[PDB]
Amino acid sequence: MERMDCIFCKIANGEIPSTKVYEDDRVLAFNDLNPVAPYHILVVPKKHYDSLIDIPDKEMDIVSHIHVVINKIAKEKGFDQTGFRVINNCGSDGGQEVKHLHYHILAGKKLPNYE
Amino acid sequence: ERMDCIFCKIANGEIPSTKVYEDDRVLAFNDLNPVAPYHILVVPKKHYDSLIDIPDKEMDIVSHIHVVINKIAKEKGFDQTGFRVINNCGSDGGQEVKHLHYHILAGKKLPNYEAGQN
Ligand SMILES: Nc1nc2c(ncn2[C@@H]2O[C@H](COP(=O)(O)O)[C@@H](O)[C@H]2O)c(=O)[nH]1
Ligand SMILES: Nc1nc2c(ncn2[C@@H]2O[C@H](COP(=O)(O)O)[C@@H](O)[C@H]2O)c(=O)[nH]1
Ligand SMILES: [K+]
Ligand SMILES: [K+]
Ligand SMILES: [Zn+2]
Ligand SMILES: [Zn+2]
Repeated sequence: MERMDCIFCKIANGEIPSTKVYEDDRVLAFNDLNPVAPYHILVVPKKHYDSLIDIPDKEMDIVSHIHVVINKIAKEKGFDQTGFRVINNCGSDGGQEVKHLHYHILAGKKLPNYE
Repeated sequence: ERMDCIFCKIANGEIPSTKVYEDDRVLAFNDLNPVAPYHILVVPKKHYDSLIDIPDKEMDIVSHIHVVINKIAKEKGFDQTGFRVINNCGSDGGQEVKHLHYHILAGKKLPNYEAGQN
């Protein structure tokens, strides 16, 4: 379902404004407020999960659906052939700040390589 | 399978690696050049060049990879401390090895690399 205090529940259900790039009955994709690349898009389920590690194994296909949507967005926006990065930050060490499952799509420039 | 693919050779057991997970579909192994105390690569045994080369109807391999990630996290204890999952797709994504793989980084407070932190 949803969480009353969750900013991404409210963005996903339209109660807080965003710039939407894709929507279906299971997910919303919208531009990040603080982009780190020319494309910085968040893909979220409409159902609230706190984080990846909180999705039961039996429910993990939400992540596959998110990935079908990521590929659709990359093709539509013309960054599939140039390339892109997909990130999930889980919990404290992962750097998660908003506790509602989200995947970052970063594209439109050559991204840094971790060294 | 691809002759020039390091990960096909690691997956079919032709090349040595340090194995973290294996089932009939997926292998996970330590990255040769780790950037965190846990730096694990999770790969299908089947070769796909990249995320965009997976047909929609086969995207369940990504869900299975994520079950594997969570299983490893729970075993190792970084379920509680946190972790990051990364896929690099194509040139600008920084993909080098053109065989679908996910990076798991864990075991330390990770920097926001794409925001410039190291
Ligand atoms: N569009 C939008 N993005 C937000 C809002 N609040 C936070 N963000 C973005 O949400 C992301 C949270 O990612 P995290 O660091 O939790 O992985 C950040 O990149 C941040 O800029 C908001 O109100 N609207
Ligand atoms: N274990 C192992 N990792 C490798 C080998 N060759 C490359 N790698 C790792 O494969 C990763 C590829 O990530 P990419 O940058 O393509 O997303 C790199 O982090 C690199 O260290 C190898 O022979 N063995
Ligand atoms: K998340
Ligand atoms: K890949
Ligand atoms: Zn929420
Ligand atoms: Zn391969």
